[PDB]
Amino acid sequence: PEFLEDPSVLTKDKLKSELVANNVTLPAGEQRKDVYVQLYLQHLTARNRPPLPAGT
Repeated sequence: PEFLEDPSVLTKDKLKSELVANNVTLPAGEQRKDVYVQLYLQHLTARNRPPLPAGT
C-alpha cells in the first residue's frame, strides 16, 4: 500500500483524501491545523521514506 511518503506537494486536503483510503479516520473538515499532514507521518509515518538507493 504505497502512500504519499512525503506529502509536501499535495496540500492539507489531499494527504487526507488518501488517509481515508489508507485506514485513517478524518476528524475536522477544512483542516484543524496541519492535522492531516502530521497525522500522515503519524500512522503512515511515510512508510518507505527512502526510495532505496539499491544497497540492501
